[PDB]
Amino acid sequence: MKTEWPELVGKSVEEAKKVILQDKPAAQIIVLPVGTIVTMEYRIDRVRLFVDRLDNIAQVPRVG
Amino acid sequence: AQSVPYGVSQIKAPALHSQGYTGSNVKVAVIDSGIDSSHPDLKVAGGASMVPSETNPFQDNNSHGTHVAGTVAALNNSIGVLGVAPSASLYAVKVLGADGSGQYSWIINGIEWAIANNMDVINMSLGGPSGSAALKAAVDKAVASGVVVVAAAGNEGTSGSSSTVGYPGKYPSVIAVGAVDSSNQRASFSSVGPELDVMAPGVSIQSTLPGNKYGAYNGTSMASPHVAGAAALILSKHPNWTNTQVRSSLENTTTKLGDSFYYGKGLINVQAAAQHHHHHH
Ligand SMILES: [Ca+2]
Ligand code: NA
Repeated sequence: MKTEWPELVGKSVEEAKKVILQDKPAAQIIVLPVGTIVTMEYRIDRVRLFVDRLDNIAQVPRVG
Repeated sequence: AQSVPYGVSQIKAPALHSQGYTGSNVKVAVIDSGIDSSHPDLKVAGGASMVPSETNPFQDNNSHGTHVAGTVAALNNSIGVLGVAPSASLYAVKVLGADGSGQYSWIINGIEWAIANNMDVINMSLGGPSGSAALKAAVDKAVASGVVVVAAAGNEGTSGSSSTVGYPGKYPSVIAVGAVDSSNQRASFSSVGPELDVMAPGVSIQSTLPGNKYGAYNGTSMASPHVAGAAALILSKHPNWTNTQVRSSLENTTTKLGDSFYYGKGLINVQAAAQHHHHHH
């Protein structure tokens, strides 16, 4: 079971969403700016994507 | 009928309740997504919002702050759940929007509000992978001012020999809390590192949710408020103990679990913490 996507860092947010949904079709994807503070609950269905100001992935996406 | 979530029992909160101590007159800021003050199993004493587009701290459009608040302080009555410190004075310090995120400056503004309003305990079930000098200064200032500051360790799991504790938990002035389940096993997502201080229940934790609901959540977010609530119990039994002393009492009386890289000092035990003489069980 793929739960992290280090290969997506530096890709566009669009490509990241597409790839994650191929691997985990039921994923609840939320996009947030990198360098924000977020809640620390663990949701096995969620994948947060942290983007830079260019909308590229700036942190390894993972489930949680 | 009220139910006592397993985690409240597991940290030995009922021993304090039977001695007569429930966190009365202790002010605890839940620095989070707000708290639904309409919930019949919560009593919110005050608060403020630092989120520019969501100005009501008593409306929780995410659910997370309400769940965290119920673990700290869900009321002792014939409904719902029971909080660790069910008489605590609970403050909704909203620094996260509906989407679960906040800017560093919003969190800092919430910490400053807590200091200016004489909060005894801050719980931050929140984090990010990087610090900032301004964030470190805000938490250090709160601790210098006498506030017990508790935060989730993070849900980054392991990464070989590297620390994965996030900020503000990773700052020395903040008590970073990892998650165990009802068998005292570390949750696989629980962050690790020499900055991990203590553990508390963080798997399938039943608490209050907005619109008069209840539900089981998972996370170091769920573990942190057991420790913030335990700090309030301790202060209600020892109202002159400093934050230094409350923090040491919790660290010095844990039930040791595994290696400290994965478990810190072990599971908190608020019964033992609230005695005068401290040792591990
Ligand atoms: Ca109740
Ligand atoms: Na710390």
